[PDB]
Amino acid sequence: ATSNPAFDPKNLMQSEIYHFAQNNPLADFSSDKNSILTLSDKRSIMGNQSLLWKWKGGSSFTLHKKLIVPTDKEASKAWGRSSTPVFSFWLYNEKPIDGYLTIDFGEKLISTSQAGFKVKLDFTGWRAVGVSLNNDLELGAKVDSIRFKAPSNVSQGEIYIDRIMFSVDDARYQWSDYQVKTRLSEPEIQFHNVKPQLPVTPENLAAIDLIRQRLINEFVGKETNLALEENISKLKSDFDALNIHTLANGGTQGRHLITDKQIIIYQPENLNSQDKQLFDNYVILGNYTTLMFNISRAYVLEKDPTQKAQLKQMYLLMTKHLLDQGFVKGSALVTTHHWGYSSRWWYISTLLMSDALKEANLQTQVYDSLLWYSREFKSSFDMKVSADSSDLDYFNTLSRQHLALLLLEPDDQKRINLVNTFSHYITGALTQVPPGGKDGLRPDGTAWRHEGNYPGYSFPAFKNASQLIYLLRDTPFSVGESGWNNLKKAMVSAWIYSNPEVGLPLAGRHPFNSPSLKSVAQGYYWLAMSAKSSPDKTLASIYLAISDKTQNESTAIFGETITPASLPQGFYAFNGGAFGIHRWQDKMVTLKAYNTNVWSSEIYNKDNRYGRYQSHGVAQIVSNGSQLSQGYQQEGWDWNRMQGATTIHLPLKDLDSPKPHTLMQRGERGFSGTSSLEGQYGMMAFDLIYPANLERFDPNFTAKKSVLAADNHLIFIGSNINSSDKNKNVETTLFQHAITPTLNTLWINGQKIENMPYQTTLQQGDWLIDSNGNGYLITQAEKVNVSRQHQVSAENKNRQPTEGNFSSAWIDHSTRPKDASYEYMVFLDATPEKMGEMAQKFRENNGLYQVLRKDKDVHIILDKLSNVTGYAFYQPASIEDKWIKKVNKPAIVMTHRQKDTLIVSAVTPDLNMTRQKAATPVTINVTINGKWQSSEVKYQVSGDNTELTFTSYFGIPQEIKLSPLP
Ligand SMILES: CC(=O)N[C@@H]1[C@@H](O[C@@H]2OC(C(=O)O)=C[C@H](O)[C@H]2O)[C@@H](OS(=O)(=O)O)[C@@H](COS(=O)(=O)O)O[C@H]1O
Ligand SMILES: CC(=O)N[C@@H]1[C@@H](O[C@@H]2OC(C(=O)O)=C[C@H](O)[C@H]2O)[C@@H](OS(=O)(=O)O)[C@@H](COS(=O)(=O)O)O[C@H]1O
Ligand SMILES: [Mg+2]
Repeated sequence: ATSNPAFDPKNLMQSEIYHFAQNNPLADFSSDKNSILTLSDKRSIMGNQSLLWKWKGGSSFTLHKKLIVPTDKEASKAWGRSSTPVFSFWLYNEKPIDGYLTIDFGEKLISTSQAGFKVKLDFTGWRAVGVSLNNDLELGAKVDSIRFKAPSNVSQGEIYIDRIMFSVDDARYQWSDYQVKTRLSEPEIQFHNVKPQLPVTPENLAAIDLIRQRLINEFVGKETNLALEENISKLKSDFDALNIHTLANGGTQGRHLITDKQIIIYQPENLNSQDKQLFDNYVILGNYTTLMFNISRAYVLEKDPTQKAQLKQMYLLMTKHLLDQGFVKGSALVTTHHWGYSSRWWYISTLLMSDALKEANLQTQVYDSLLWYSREFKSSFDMKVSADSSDLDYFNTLSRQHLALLLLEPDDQKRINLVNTFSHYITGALTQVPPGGKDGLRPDGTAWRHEGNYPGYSFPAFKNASQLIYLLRDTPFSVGESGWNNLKKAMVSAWIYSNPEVGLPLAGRHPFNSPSLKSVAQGYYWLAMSAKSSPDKTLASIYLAISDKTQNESTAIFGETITPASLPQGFYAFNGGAFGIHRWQDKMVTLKAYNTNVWSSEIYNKDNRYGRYQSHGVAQIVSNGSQLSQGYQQEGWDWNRMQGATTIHLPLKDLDSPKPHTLMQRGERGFSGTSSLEGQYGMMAFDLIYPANLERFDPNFTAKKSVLAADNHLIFIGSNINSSDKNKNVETTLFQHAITPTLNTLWINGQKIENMPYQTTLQQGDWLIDSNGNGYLITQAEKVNVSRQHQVSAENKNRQPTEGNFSSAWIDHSTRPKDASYEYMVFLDATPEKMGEMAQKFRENNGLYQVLRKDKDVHIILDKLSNVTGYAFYQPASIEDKWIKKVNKPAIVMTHRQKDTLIVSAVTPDLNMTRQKAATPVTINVTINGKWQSSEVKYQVSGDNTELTFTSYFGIPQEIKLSPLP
C-alpha cells in the first residue's frame, strides 16, 4: 500500500493492497472505543500477518483511503476489456456469527455518519469478498472512508482481516455466494434423476465399488496434462515447501492458495514491486491439486507402512489447508471460472483417498466443496441430455471428474441414482445426432467441435469416452450399446483417416502438428473389451496395429489370438468434413474440399495464419509413418502450394487471414465433397467459389476440380479456372515436399534429378516421381513447372521467418487467360519402369482414362484401368452417356459395369443443414438408360429407362446392384 489514492487516474491499474508487510502498517486505520486493532502472525493471506479486529456489537473501524472510483467504461479503456473497479478482502472466523458485517463508503465518515454492502458471518475458515464499486453497492468522487461495522443484534465478537484491496477486475467475475450478494450468480447443480431407480443391493453396491476401483487402477498404473511425480523424496520436498501447520482451536497456516484465473483481480503485471514480491509467495491451486493427486497415487502404491502413513497424513493435511483456505461449499472466492484447470486431479485424488476421507470425516465436506465448484459445469453435471450434451471438451477434460464427484456422494441410494443417471447421460450424449454444428459424433463417423469435424478435439474425447464405457462395462451401469456402436463407428473412421497422423487437411488450426492415433491407442483396447460380445475383434485388431503389438502378444491382452489389423484399403467418404480417404498398400490420400457447412480452415489470432488453402481440393498423399519424415516440413513450406490445391500464389502478407483474430471461412454453396462405390472407388467434386467481398479474396477466383480414385491411381481434372487478373499466379500443385538425404531424388521422364537448385518446365505426356514414390503423368497442361529450391516462408503461429529446401511441381494456369483447365494422373506405386509403361498406354489413344464431359455443369471421368465412371453433377442436368441419363440435384454418381451387373452409387455431399438446423435427407432421382431390376435405393422401370431414387442423409452414399431386364 502507497500514499496514493486507489485507482489513481495517474496509474489506474495499480492495485492498492492492505497486507501489513510494510513500515507503519496500521498508519491509515482508526477505530472507535468499542473496537481494537492488532496485527496477528497466527494466520495471514498476503505476507506473514493479518488484522485481528476485536469488537463489541455495532462498533466500527475505518480505513482512510482516497478512492477515485472510475466508471466501468474508464476501467475497461484502461485494461482493454469489459472491467469494473472492485473492492475485495479476506476474513477468517474462528467461530460462526449470526448476523452481518457492514462495509460503507463515503467522505470523512465516523461511527455515526453514502453507499455500502453486507457480508453474512455464519461460517468458519477464510472467505473472500469482492464487489463492483459501480454495480454491487445498495459513488461520488470524494470517497475517503471505508467503514467496517460489526453486526448490531450480536453482543460481542472477533474477526481476522487481510489483503483489503482496490483493483480493476474483469466485469464477468464477482460471483454471489452464501456470504455476499452481487449482480452475478452461478446457480448450483440440480441433478436430473432417471426412472426407474436401481435399488441399493449388495450386487449394485459391489458394482459401484468396482467402478471406483477400475478408476483407481487407470490413475495408478500416462495422462496428458498430468504432471506425474512418482519420487516420494520430491513429493515430500514440494509438500514441506507449502509450510502448512495445524493451529490450536482450528484451521491451518500455510502459503495462500489461488487459481490461475483468481490472480486477475490483483492485476499482477501492474502490481508495485513490494506487492509483487508477496504475491509471488502464493501457491497456484493447479500445482497444489496435482501434488495432492501424486501423493494419493504414491499412497495407493506404497509398500512401506511408515512411508504409506506419512503420505496419507500429507494428503489429509493438504485437504484441511484447502478447506480452511475457503475452498468449501457456499464460498465463491469472488470467482472460480475455468475451475477444471485448477482442480481436475483433486476430483481424481478423492477416488484414491475415499476411505482415508471417510475415516477422517472429511468426505462430506470434500463432496459438498467439489459439487459447489462444479456448478460452473451445470449444463453437463445436471445430467439432462440436451443438444449441447455431446461436448467433446467435456469428454476430454471433465467426464472422469464428473463420475468421481458422483462416486463421492455419501448416501448409497443417491450414489446409485447419480451413477445410473450418468450412464443414461453418457449413452444419450454418445448416441444422439446433435443438430447443426453442435459438438459430437456424426453418422458418417466424423466428430465435431468448433462446428466441424475436428480430430485435434475428437481424438482426446475418443480416448476418455472409450475409457468411461470400459470403467462401467459388465455392470448395471454399463453404457447403452447404441453409444458403444456410435463411438466404434467414429473410432474405426479415425483409423481410416489417419496414417497414423491425420493429414494436413484434417490438422485444424495446427498444420504440421496433426493429432496421431498413437495418442488414442488405449481407447481401442478399452472399447474392444467393453463390447457386449467382448472382445470386439475389429477394435482389438486396430489396437494391436496402432500399439505395434504382435499376434503372439494378442492372447494375453484379449484372451484369444487376434491378428494385428492390416492398413485399410479402398475409398471412404466423410462429407462431415467434405473429405474422402483413398487407401492403397501403405498410402492414404486425403481429398478435401469445403462448402457452406464445412469451414475451409480454422484461423485464430496466433494459429494457422496462412491456412487459407487447407481445403482447396487438396489430395495430400501420406505413407504409413511420420509425415515430417516424408518431407511435410513447416520450415520453408510454401503455404500457396498445398498438394492437389488450385490456388492464387500470394505474398504471405496477402495470404494471411484478413481478420486479426478468428476466421473460419465457409464456402459459397452446399455442394462439394466426396462419394464412394463398392468401398473401393471414390470421387471428389470441388466447386471453388470465393466470397463477393472479403478483403484479400479475389471475388472472381473460380475452378471446378474433380478426382476419381481407384486402386493404385487417381485421375485429377479441372475446368472453368478463372480469376480477376487472367489467371496470373493461378496454380495447381502436383506435390511439395522437403529435400533431405532420404528425400533427395526426383525422376523426370526416366532421368534422375538431384541438383539443388533445379528448374524445368514440362507438358502433356511428360512424367515425374517425387521422393515418396508418387508418379505424376501430365495428360493435359500447357505448362508444368518443376522446382528444387531454397524457400523462405513463415510459421503459422507467430509469422516468424522460416526457410528450407523443397522439391515441388505445379501447373501454371496463366497460359489460359480464361477457363483454364488441367488433367493429370497419380500412381501411388510408381517406379521409372511403371511410369514408362503408363506414359506408353497414354500415348495409345489414352488407354488410361477418358473425360466424357468437363464443363461447369458436369465432370465425367471413365477410368479404363478400373472400369469405373465418376459423374460430378455441379448442377442438375440431362447428359449423353451409356449409363446415366439425368440427375435432378447437384450430386456425385458412380458406376461400375461388372459381368452381369451395373453397380450405381449416388450421394450429395451437401449435408442439407445450417449451423442451427438438423441435417435432413435429400431425395435424388437418377435416371439410367435401359431397363434394370435389382440396398435401400428404390427403382422403377419407366419406358426404355430406369428411375433410381436415392436418399442422401449427411452425405452418406448409397448404392444398388442392378441386372439387365431382357
Ligand atoms: C476464444 C476463441 O478464440 N475461440 C473459442 C473457443 O476457444 C478456443 O477453443 C477451446 C476449446 O474448444 O476447448 C479452448 C480455448 O478457449 C481456445 O483455444 C471455444 O470457446 S471455449 O468456451 O473456450 O471452449 C469455442 C466455443 O465452443 S464451440 O463453438 O465448440 O461451441 O468458441 C471458440 O470460438
Ligand atoms: C485442437 C486443439 O487445440 N486441441 C487441444 C490440444 O492441443 C493439440 O494437442 C497438443 C498437445 O496437447 O500436445 C498440443 C497442441 O496445442 C495441439 O496440437 C491440447 O491443448 S493444449 O494447449 O496442448 O494443452 C488439449 C489440452 O487437453 S488437456 O486439457 O487434456 O490437457 O486440448 C485439446 O484438445
Ligand atoms: Mg497480510
